[PDB]
Amino acid sequence: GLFGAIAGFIENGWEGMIDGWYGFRHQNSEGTGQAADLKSTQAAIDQINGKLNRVIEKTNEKFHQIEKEFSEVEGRIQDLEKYVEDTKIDLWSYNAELLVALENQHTIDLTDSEMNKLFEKTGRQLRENAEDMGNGCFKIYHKCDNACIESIRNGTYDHDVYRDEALNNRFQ
Amino acid sequence: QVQLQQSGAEVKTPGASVKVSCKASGYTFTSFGVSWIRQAPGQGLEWIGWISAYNGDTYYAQKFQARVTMTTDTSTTTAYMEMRSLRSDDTAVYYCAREPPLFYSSWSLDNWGQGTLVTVSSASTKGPSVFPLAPSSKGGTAALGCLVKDYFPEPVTVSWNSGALTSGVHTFPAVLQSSGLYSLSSVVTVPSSSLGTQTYICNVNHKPSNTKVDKRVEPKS
Amino acid sequence: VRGLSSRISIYWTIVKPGDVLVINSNGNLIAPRGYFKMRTGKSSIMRSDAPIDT
Repeated sequence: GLFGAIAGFIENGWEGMIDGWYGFRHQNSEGTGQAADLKSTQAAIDQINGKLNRVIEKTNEKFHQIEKEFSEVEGRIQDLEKYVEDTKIDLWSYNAELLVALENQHTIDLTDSEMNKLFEKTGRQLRENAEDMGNGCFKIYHKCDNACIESIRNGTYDHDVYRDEALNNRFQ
Repeated sequence: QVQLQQSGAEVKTPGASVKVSCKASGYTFTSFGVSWIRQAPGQGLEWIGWISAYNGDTYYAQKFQARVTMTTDTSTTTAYMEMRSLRSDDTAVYYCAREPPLFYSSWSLDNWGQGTLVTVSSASTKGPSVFPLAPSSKGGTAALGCLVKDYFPEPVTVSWNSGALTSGVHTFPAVLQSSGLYSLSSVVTVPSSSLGTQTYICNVNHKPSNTKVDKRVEPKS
Repeated sequence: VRGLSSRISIYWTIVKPGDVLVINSNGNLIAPRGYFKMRTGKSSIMRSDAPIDT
């Protein structure tokens, strides 16, 4: 992608996350777990849906049509009819091909973006109590039980509480 | 189509062992876990345990901690559940259901195997005896049937006129007698008039005992 | 064709409101019995052998 997160520094996807597009896996004293993140999953979904509807909306062509097939050779007028229709068809084919390409490149870049944003957000929350391992995982330098992990996932995590423990653990 | 395919029904005597199999297909097998859950006849669901086909982690309900071990085989994409030192109350249907690859994850048991019935009994195999339930009216609607008694293990098939008779028929769930053998009755409601003309034959098929029997019902005055 | 070497040439004429139709012939006329009402709209024709369904 453009942000190099998905198929980026994030090694691979989790096929076992059936409840969302993005999420957290964690490891702590209690065990390990995997949970989806609704807010970003829905961000991406909403965008892609909006896009989809923009593409399939009111795209139908309605007006009276000339004769597009001919039994007997004629001359000028028919040569012209055919030419008009061929030109039309080529232009529309091109429009379609281009549309699909731009759209798809964008869809990929945008999803990449969402992943990366969720990541930067998490990090900013963790403040100085964690380090960025580089694979999309954070090392948390204090004991963090399940409640605390959830507190990070739901945005209420208060770093000042664990700051001393964490710093102490990082720098010695 | 994310199918979990479970092994055949088992019949074991107390003290024995059983190992049940689940063959998963339609998804990447090592991306998920598998969780075992049993249900005794006419009872609720009880969670036996969980295992990760991903990291090999294991979580057992305290109850089955001792007697049960869960395994997985990645090359066959297959999960196994082994229970040792069987008692008779272990009789139940055992289900294998797909779960998250890590334990403290956020969804649950999204796909279920068909389940496999494990019966723990000291009773040796036996075919059913079939007796008639004969109609008599005090010109109306009358009832008749078949008593299929003392067989083992379940199941039993029952049909009427080799399938030609359906409407008005009721085959009751088997009941388990003190002896350790099952019994059940099949019953039909038919017009009393057709009693004297048409023939009624009940076809009982007990697969495990290799028994197929046909009986008929007449009043006998 | 159809057992005859003699034919008919067909012609049409549109008459607008406030205009008159005039017909003059010394022979060889297949005359109109009246007219067809002209409508403006979305109607058209199509060549197909596809069966029609409900």
